[PDB]
This record gives sequence, C-alpha cells and structure tokens, in this order.
Amino acid sequence: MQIFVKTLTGKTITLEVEPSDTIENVKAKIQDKEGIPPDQQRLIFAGKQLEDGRTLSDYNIQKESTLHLVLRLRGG
Amino acid sequence: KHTGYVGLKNQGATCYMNSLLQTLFFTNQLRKAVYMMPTEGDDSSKSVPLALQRVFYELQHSDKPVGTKKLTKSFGWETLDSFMQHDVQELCRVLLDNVENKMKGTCVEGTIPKLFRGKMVSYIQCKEVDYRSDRREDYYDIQLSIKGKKNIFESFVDYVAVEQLDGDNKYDAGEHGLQEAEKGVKFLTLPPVLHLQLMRFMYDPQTDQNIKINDRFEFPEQLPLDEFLQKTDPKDPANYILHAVLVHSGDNHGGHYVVYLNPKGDGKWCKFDDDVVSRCTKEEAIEHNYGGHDDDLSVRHCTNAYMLVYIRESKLSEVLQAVTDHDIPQQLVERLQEEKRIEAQKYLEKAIKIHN
Ligand SMILES: [Ca+2]
Repeated sequence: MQIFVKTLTGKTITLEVEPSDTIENVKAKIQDKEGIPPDQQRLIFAGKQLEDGRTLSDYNIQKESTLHLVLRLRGG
Repeated sequence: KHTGYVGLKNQGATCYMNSLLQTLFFTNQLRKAVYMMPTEGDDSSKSVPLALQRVFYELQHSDKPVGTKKLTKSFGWETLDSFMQHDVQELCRVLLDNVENKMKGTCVEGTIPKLFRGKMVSYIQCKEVDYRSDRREDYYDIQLSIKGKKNIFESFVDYVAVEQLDGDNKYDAGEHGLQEAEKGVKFLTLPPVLHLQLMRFMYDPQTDQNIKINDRFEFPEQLPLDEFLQKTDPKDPANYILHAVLVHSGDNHGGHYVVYLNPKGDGKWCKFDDDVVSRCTKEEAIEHNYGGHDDDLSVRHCTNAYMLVYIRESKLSEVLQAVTDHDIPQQLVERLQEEKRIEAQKYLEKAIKIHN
C-alpha cells in the first residue's frame, strides 16, 4: 500500500509498504528515498512516536496515512 | 528571588526534562488532573504518574530546587540514562502519550486530548483523472517548516498550501494506476493548548551530516490562526496567546535547554534555566529567541526557540485556572510527608523510552 511521509522540508513523499512492515523497514525505506539514516529519524503518527519493533498495522497505519519525519535536537 | 517559582535540579543531562516539566506544570488545567489520578495503590519505584504528582507538588510548595531523581527511576531508567541528552519534543510525545494512557480508565480520563489534540484534512486530487480522496489526522503538535520562512504566518501557509505529487511521488489511484496529483491540508480544529515544533534542522546526504538551522524565525505574542481553518466560528476565533518558549542553545551535537514562561497569562515573564529562576523582559523571552542574533552578551547565535506553546484566548481562563490546595487530595499529601520522614531516619539507549 501507499502511505505519505512528510519530510523535514515539509514536502510530502510516498512510500510503498505492506502493513506487516516493521518501523525499521519503513525507516530503511525512507533512507533509500531521502538518504536519512534510520538512527537519526523519528516518525510521528497522530502524536504517537513510532517505536522500532512494532509494525505499521499495530499503529493502524493505512493507505494515505501521513507520517511526520523529525530529527533530534539533543540537550542538557 | 521575587520569582516565587522554583526550578528543578539537573541530574546531568536532564535540562530537556526540566524545561518540559515547567511547561506542563504551568499548564494549570493539566496539573489539576494529574493531582486527581488514583495512585494510592501504585508502586513509587515504578509509577510515572506518582513521580509527576510528586514533582508538581514540590514545584508548587517547595521554596528550594526540586529534584527529578525519582522521575527517571519511574521511567525504568538507570543512573546513566540521566546523563543522555534528548530532544525536548521527543520527551513531550512520549510522556504525554504515556500519561494519557494511564489517565484512561480514571476520572481524569482523556484530559490530555481535550487540551492538546486537534484535527486536519488531507485532500488529494489527480491532475488528469477525476479522482478525489480525503483523509483526516489528529495531532498533538504541529511541525512548522522553518528554512526560508520569515515567521509563523508564512510557515503555516507552506503547511496548508498545495503540494505536487509529481513524477517520483505519484498518488496510487488503485484503478487508475499511478497519477500526478495535488495534496492540500486544511485545519479543522485547533486545540486549547497549541504545541509548535520549529523544524530547526536538516540533513544533507551528499555531505552526510545533520545541521541545526539557526536562521531568524519570528513568532508573535498574539497568533490569529482563523485564516487556516476550513470553517471558522464567530463565537470562538482561533486567537492564541504565547505561553511558553522552549529554547535550545547550541548546534549540532551539544545542547542545553531552557524554557521561558508567563504562567499566569499576564505579561510578566520568567526564565527557568534548571534550578535558577529569574524574572525577565518580554524581549528576552520572545525577540531574543528568534535566532540569527550574532553572538552578543544579550543573545548568542546558536540559541533560539525550538518549541512554542500557545493557548486559545477563548479557553484560556479555563486552562490557566488557579491551583489551590483545595484541588489537591489529602491522601496524596500524607504519602509524600511520610516519604520525607522515612528519608530523614535513613549500548546505552539513546532513544528515550519509558518502561512503565
Ligand atoms: Ca531582535
């Protein structure tokens, strides 16, 4: 299926994924389209940050769901 | 000092935590709800809601800096994780989701969504084929694009404007195969308490490093957002007031977090840097944190707002309603006093997970 990821710019990209895909697979599939390593990327879906090890279906991600990609401003 | 307010002890890297705690503590309506959470039967070495009532009680009563020691313990964290630097917004999304889950089933069930959640729409229209799809999302914050945008208003426009799903990102029309389309996003509702995350970073794959955006970005004291709603309400305009400015200083690897606040909703502001609380001007809290500021004693170049908190004019007497001891249950009060008395007698994860 085809979901939406909203990059750092704000531009919307598309990803082909099955609902059985782990978040790591989704992050790795962002890496091929955007170049961002899976380490540095955080995914947010309706306020819940996505967790490595769960799958898209566990968060009820369906066609046309928009995932928000953000990074980490670390701090002290 | 004549701030009356007290800061938080920093266990090592916990400024991101301290800055958030203040922001939430002064979200009054929220602080009340935390107080009324059933915890008599909870285990303090493991209860996050308990440790929060604890930090909120001492931030309200103590005239000495509050320790956040037990709060990390309730995360299921060891001492080392208190020396890890984290994104303040990442904490916000993990903590609030954890807590909303614990409030489920109690009397204060779903208090968090009532304050922070809104809705929006995502319209897709194929350019060549008559095919129109609609989807709707909830949000507890908004990611505002920063690079190239003067201020909050422009950043909203780019958020709500019409994008192009062209070439390598065609929309799956199922029957009609792949299709060039146009996506546009209108806001349906705006929450009583608005969390804004300023996308102050990017990543270049050609160079392979992520950079902090220290550019200038302007945010007003009053934020009329009615224009970005799909249907407006006359009895409730989408007018917001600045409440908190979460400030990250440093760029790239390092960091340090602070929060500026006018808790009571007045014009008086205060700077909460960990245990130190000091009064300050509006300019010190707003204009100084615009970023792109040239490294002077009054303001450093790599110091700028990363999260903003806005409260709807309409629902603002409600959100910032006063917190007395009348709103604190007696059963809580006793448990913390007994904790005091017994005390007198006497790879590292870089991903910020809460385990309880
Ligand atoms: Ca200025």
